[PDB]
Amino acid sequence: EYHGFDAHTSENIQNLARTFTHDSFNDQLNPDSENFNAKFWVKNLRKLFESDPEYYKPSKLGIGYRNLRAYGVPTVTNALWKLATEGFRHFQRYFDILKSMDAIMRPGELTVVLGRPGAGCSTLLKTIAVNTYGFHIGKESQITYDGLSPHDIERHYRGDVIYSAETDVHFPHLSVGDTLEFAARLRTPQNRGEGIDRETYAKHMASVYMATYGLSHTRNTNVGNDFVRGVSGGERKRVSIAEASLSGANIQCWDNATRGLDSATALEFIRALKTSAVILDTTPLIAIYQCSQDAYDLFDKVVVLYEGYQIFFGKATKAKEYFEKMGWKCPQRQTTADFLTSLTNPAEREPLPGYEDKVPRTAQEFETYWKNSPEYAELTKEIDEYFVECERSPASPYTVSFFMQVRYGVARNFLRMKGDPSIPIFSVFGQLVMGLILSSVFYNLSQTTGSFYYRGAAMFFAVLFNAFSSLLEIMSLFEARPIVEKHKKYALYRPSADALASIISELPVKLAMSMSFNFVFYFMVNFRRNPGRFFFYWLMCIWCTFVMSHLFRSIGAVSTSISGAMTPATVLLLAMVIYTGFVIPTPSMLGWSRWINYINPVGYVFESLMVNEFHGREFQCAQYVPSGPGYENISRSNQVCTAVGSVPGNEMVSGTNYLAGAYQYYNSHKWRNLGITIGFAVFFLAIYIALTEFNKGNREIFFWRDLTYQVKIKKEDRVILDHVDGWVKPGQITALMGASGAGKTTLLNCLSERVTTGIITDGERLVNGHALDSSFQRSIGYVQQQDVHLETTTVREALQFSAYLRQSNKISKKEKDDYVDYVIDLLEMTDYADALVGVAGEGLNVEQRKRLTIGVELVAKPKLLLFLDEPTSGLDSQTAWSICKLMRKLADHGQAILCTIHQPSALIMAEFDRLLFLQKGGRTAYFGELGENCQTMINYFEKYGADPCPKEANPAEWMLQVVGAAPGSHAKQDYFEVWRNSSEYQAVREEINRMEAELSKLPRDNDPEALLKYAAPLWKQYLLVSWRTIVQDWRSPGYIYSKIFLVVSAALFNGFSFFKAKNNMQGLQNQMFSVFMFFIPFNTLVQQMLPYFVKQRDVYEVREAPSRTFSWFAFIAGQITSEIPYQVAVGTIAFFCWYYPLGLYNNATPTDSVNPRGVLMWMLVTAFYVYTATMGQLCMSFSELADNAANLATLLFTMCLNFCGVLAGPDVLPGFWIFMYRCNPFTYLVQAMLSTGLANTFVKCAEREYVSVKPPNGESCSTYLDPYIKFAGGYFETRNDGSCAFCQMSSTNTFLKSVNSLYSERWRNFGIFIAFIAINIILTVIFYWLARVP
Ligand SMILES: CCCCC/C=C/C/C=C/C/C=C/C/C=C/CCCC(=O)OC[C@H](COP(=O)(O)O[C@H]1[C@H](O)[C@H](O)[C@H](OP(=O)(O)O)[C@@H](OP(=O)(O)O)[C@@H]1O)OC(=O)CCCCCCCCCCCCCCCCC
Ligand SMILES: CC[C@H]1O[C@]2(CC[C@@H]1C)C[C@@H]1C[C@@H](C/C=C(\C)C[C@@H](C)/C=C/C=C3\CO[C@@H]4/C(=N\O)C(C)=C[C@@H](C(=O)O1)[C@]34O)O2
Repeated sequence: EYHGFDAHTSENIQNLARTFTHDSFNDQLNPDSENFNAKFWVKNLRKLFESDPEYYKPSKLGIGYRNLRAYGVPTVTNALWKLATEGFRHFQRYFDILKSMDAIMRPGELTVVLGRPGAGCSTLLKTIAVNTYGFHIGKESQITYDGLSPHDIERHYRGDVIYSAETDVHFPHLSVGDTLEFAARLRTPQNRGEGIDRETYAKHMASVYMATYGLSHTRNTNVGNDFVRGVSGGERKRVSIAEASLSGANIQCWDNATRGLDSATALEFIRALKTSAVILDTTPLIAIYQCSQDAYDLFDKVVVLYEGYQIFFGKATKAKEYFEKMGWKCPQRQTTADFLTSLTNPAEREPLPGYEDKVPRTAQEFETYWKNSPEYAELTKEIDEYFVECERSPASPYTVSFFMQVRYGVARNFLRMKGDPSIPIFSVFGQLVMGLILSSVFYNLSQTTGSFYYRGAAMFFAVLFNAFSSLLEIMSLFEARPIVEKHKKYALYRPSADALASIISELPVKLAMSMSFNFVFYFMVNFRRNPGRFFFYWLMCIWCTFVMSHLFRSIGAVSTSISGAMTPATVLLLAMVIYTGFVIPTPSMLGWSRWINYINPVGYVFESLMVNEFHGREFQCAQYVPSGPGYENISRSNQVCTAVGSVPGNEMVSGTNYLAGAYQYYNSHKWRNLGITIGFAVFFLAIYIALTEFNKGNREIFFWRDLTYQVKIKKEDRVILDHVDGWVKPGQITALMGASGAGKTTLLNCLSERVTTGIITDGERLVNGHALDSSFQRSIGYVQQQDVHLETTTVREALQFSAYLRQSNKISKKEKDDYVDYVIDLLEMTDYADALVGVAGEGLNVEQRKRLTIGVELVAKPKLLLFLDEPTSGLDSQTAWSICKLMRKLADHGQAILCTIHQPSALIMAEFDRLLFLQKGGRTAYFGELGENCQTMINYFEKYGADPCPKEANPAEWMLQVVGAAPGSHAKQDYFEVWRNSSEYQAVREEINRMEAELSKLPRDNDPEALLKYAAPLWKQYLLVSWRTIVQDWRSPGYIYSKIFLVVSAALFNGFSFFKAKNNMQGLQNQMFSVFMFFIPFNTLVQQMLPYFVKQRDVYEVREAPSRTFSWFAFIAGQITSEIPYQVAVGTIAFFCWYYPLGLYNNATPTDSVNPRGVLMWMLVTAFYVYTATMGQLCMSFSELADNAANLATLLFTMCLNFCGVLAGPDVLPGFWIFMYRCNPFTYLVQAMLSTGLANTFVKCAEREYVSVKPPNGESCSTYLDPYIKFAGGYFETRNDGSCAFCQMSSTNTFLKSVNSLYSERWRNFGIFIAFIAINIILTVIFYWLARVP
């Protein structure tokens, strides 16, 4: 709790000053002397120890204006159309949002803007803080900032005026001390100063400001977010205030900073603002709606708006009186702020007796009265004097140079990495493990020509493993964007400085990754062993990773989520991967494709690495074309190697010749490519910095008796509820009230059987005098506090779903629909019945969402109770009053309601019928009728001895004060003892006994349908959930279109890079790697898909799981079935976009089997596109976060791809890894695909693959080579030289057999893949049961 600038804070500041004066070395300012006052010390410290520069930085600002006037101006099947319309709107009236006003705010005054939502307070505070982005300002207006101008403030005085409204953006894993010290050190001036180190001064600044705002205790504690634990809810707002004050802000504007915050938290926040205004001369503006009287007693000035009209402005204490002079009536026990706010509501409010004709009803009449009043005349006189006085009388807003900003950014980034080493450790160790595994695949490559291909493959993947190694770093960019924006607004540092700091801070991680991967890969794979070759390889890999890191940062500087950046960048990254130079060697490159390789930053890296390895090297020949049983005694001059650069009669193959023939790489480009890659890195770094700088912007009565409830905590059991008894009757509302530690929520959850812990010892809950049965949990509705709804379901659809799945199965659909309509009418939801729920920003209000939740829990027809968990909490005064009226209407119709109420207003409290009050230890203190204006309750606490309640006061707070639960109060008597020793308790016990003895004889109603766990059969639940998920996926905003575009673009690029392809010895390998690259969109698809699984899982587990709507099996089966249709359609599109451009059907013409092979390939592609979804869901079933599931799925996919039989077959793989070659799901898909697409067709060798053979003297190639052609496949062509050209392949079956793919085993492989899909589904279900189902 915060008490302001109390004596304790003064003593703490005294101790801090005493500590600091020793390092540093009027009667005040002496820590060791008497009568020293902390306020004067803090005030003078800023002006004295900060020195005086030659600029005109002001220490206080006040704002005055005279005539301020401000004016202004789905289903995917239609989305594209809408976009087109939007485009037309981009191809090519005048209403005042804020009418004329007059105001003046001076330093040291806390000002509050009041008004109902939509009045225009947010726009006024945006205008004051110079944030007019979305509306214009009238030319007649005149705004003066203590003599400056709005343009002057915006241009080179920013940071003096700040505007933060609702959500605080802090680094969750940075401690409060570090968070404040960062700003303190970034704001201190480096221009000399005093004989004190700057770091010491920043530390003293941070300590003093922590002490001032009561945060000294919360040092070295993570600030945290709504997810990460830390400073709970109110110390974070004070941290934000302290940080804003440290940055020199002099006019701080807040809009509903205390939104969804209880009265105590808002009161302490406003207290912190008041001390900020008092100690440090400041002009804070606050826009609040639910403000307590104690909080309102702190405000210095109030301005009240009526639809942006500013009916009144002036001293807060004189506000009510003025309006009471107007002719309005203020009901007693009503806070002044609520009275002022409701005076603008025609439905509420009422005039004084005899004033029914003099008060105004229109905002225009309100302005007329305001202007005619003498208060407006005095205000105008003051404004004129202020403007006359102001008229009579820094290059950049930042304080430290660019180098200092980037240095501090680097330090903060290191602190963040220390506070969360997850991503760096994961990246480093993933690189290490992947390098180890991949090297195990390529272990100890031979020195003969037979290793050529493998060597190339290695130097390809190494490049890839350096290109994408730094993909995860961009995640940090998505976490620091809001904070960087805020600090730019605060005028602390530029986004460019933060970008450079982020680049510099990740160098250690990049070095660790590069070392851990390369030092193992380059050496366990038998590459060139010379030191110079290794060092050149390492240098090129370093530059490749820098280039790709800068490219990834550039892509992620204009994106908000990993999937959002991944979807459009997937095509680009796949294009760079394909055109590296290995999948499609330059000789095989098509006409339209070469320009892609010319501008590829990775092609040059690959060329340099291959040139470095192969140039100036001789490889021993492995195979000679003429060989076998008939050529066991043939001369070496009549033979020739089978490589590309082979020369007849030579026993060795030159690396230079092979490189110049197969890949067309030359040694002249070894060092030039390094310069090209350096240029690419610099270019991408410049683009990234520019982007991050510029591109930014009933009949049964339920009663409990002797309910005792205890829970074991750390081997110790403490009773949370001690002998709590009561009842709930139809037609009455009972309010469950208590302190924070009174455990009223525990009582509510124990009564409703929604608490999974503890044991009830002496309790007894009964209905109509009978013990509880198995039908209880289905006869009580539970309206949770938080509203968890699907964003893609209309109100009517949600109500219909609940009614269908929760009402009796013997009731026809017509009755269910009619009851849904009746509930919609009763809750006054008919105006927006067919409106998407959407998100909080766009969609339904908080009131509408709460009404929808009550309706959802009402259409189930609960016949016993409606437990409401804090309905009037986190809501405005008027919205809370409306919801209370709705609850009263429900209770009128014949309902029984029990609700827990937290910090209510007097008017709200007067609406309830009965009250159950609990004090520490769950001890009942009162249980009885509230009476009129809570009078009866008061009598109970007044006739037993206590301080009489004031005539004007809130009885809700009076109760807490009386029982000692309020902060700063004395009980003076244990009220449990008097309650147990009262006549009221005896009456309650007698009533409970009478009810138990009487109602137990009533004839109960028996029906087995009510005893079932679920009201609908399993198949119906499965169907309904599957349909809901399908509709949600369809209606998501750009989810199906993103998938379609990604898959279509990737498939088209992969199928047209390999346009109709010659079946030469190299073309077959190119097509095999085309099949291999066809699987790359797996990661992007999983990343896109997982969040929409998270949404449904959250909605189910938070609300639908305990409500017993549908079982876990129905949920998981629906999730599994929802993705099959979309995946099948996308797979069909992908197959049509890839199979035909590749021209594979030509291979089927010779054997006449065109249709079967095309059909089988379509099945295989669709099966892969279903398997990707099944595997993503399997990896997501047991995991908690979407990022972890996506990363695990990517790891498993990479492992499956490594041992899929393309990089190295079973005969090359180590015996240890064969277990992964057989259990792979892709080792069969790839075999089936290759077999279907390539089998049973001829092969024609390219001009560069023909191998020259010189027959022995006196022989022709026919006679000399037919025995070999018979022994092994191939063909030969005569030449006009005496030699002849031999091609080692005559049919594609030879290549397929080499890859270990057979034509007769395609259907078996398809069946095995289907079996793997089934295993994935089964494991998904089982793991979801094991991990998530309680
Ligand atoms: C913030 C970013 C941080 C990034 C990190 C910063 C890194 C900055 C480093 C700067 C250092 C730059 C050094 C470059 C100067 C090279 C001067 C000689 C160039 C040369 O000498 O290169 C041809 C010969 C052999 O190459 P080669 O196979 O082609 O054989 C040739 C023959 O030797 C002969 O000399 C004829 O050459 P020329 O006719 O003159 O062209 C021809 O003869 P033939 O082949 O025709 O028979 C052939 O080219 O290189 C060889 O020995 C081995 C290959 C170079 C060996 C140096 C490797 C240096 C690694 C740098 C450090 C890496 C660590 C990375 C980070 C560390 C910690 C984080
Ligand atoms: C989660 C595991 C590790 O994952 C990354 C970053 C670091 C982690 C520890 C990143 C992966 C590649 C991976 C290391 C390299 C390989 C496994 C080699 C190769 C088989 C993988 C290529 C992957 C891709 C090619 O390019 C695709 C793409 N668009 O085409 C996008 C948007 C992302 C790529 C990707 O996400 O690659 C991609 O899926 O290192």
